[PDB]
Amino acid sequence: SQLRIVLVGKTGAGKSATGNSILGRKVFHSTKKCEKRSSSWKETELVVVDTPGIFNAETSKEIIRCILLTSPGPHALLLVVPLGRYTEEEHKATEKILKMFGERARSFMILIFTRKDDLPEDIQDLMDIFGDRYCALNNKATGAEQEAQRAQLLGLIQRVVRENKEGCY
Amino acid sequence: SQLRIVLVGKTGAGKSATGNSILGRKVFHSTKKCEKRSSSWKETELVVVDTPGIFNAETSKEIIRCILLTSPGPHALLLVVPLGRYTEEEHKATEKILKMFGERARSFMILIFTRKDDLPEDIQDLMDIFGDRYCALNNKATGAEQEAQRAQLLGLIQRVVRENKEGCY
Ligand SMILES: Nc1nc2c(ncn2[C@@H]2O[C@H](COP(=O)(O)OP(=O)(O)O)[C@@H](O)[C@H]2O)c(=O)[nH]1
Ligand SMILES: Nc1nc2c(ncn2[C@@H]2O[C@H](COP(=O)(O)OP(=O)(O)O)[C@@H](O)[C@H]2O)c(=O)[nH]1
Ligand SMILES: [Mg+2]
Ligand SMILES: [Mg+2]
Repeated sequence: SQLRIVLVGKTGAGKSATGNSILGRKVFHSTKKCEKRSSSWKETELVVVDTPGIFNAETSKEIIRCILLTSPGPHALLLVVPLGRYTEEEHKATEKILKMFGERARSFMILIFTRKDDLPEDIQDLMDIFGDRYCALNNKATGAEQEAQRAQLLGLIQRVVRENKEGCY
Repeated sequence: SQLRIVLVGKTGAGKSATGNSILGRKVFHSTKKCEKRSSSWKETELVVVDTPGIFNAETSKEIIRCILLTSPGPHALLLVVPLGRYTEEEHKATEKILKMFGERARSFMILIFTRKDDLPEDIQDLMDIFGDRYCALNNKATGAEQEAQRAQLLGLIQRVVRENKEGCY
């Protein structure tokens, strides 16, 4: 069956890179418009929508168009945050994303940290919300490290999706 | 579990009336903005979003707001059409709705005819698309007729939703 994933975050967070890691190929450009791309993973079609710098008239059109790509809706919304580079304008984007989607959306949202290889109040506030539902990625990983991290990432997404008691009917 | 239903159609189609019939109480006004209302039906929470005359800047804001009400997405999108009163500007709305949502959306869309009690090329084109997935309502029905028609309507929605092979993961 089909697993629909949307990536949100500030420009420079690593959305497109994360999408590449999910899909297991370099297809997003690591973004002036929303792009939908697919892969086959085991018996699952992964459908990933990468988003441009959405977070006023032109943006609204593009938001509507982005939403229509994942109809009737996604299974998982991935908030992508760059470790180390999460400072002022990076948290300004996160508070707006969270205010926009609100409490209801929390059950299908997952926090993705990028720049794990480059290894705080703003980070601990995030973790108070997504403590159970988060992942750290090194999107530059290759070989076995890359394959292991992809499995762990898809495993989390599937876990959150199966647990979403307000997902399916 | 929760069953999320969105109503689309031209002003005067009977959206709000249909929503009342689904929810089993007169709560929509039979609409300047999207309104979300709920009922308990057996072990199911029915969540119905009634829409205003969406089908340019203000509309886009309101579309985004309408979409956020049913996050991550609806299970069923109900296209509401008034029998007898389906002429020129009524089909103009339908072609735009269908172009907007496109082929993908067809699997979760259901055709609802209103004004059954008031008992063609435009109608046969519709039926070529929704032959298996349609219902006719008399939203003025009371008593047993009302209860019978509500059961048949909820039964169709649940059927379409369980059959949607691109719905749940
Ligand atoms: N070192 C490192 N760089 C990353 C990682 N993820 C993304 N990047 C880099 O961060 C920059 C922005 O990435 P990009 O995918 O375009 O971010 P986007 O704007 O959110 O789509 C690029 O230089 C990427 O190569 C990571 O996990 N580690
Ligand atoms: N006779 C009859 N009138 C209906 C039916 N459904 C809706 N109406 C009437 O059609 C008019 C428009 O209905 P309304 O729910 O406000 O349509 P909306 O603009 O799509 O929300 C009102 O007069 C309703 O009472 C129906 O099944 N039979
Ligand atoms: Mg990008
Ligand atoms: Mg109305």
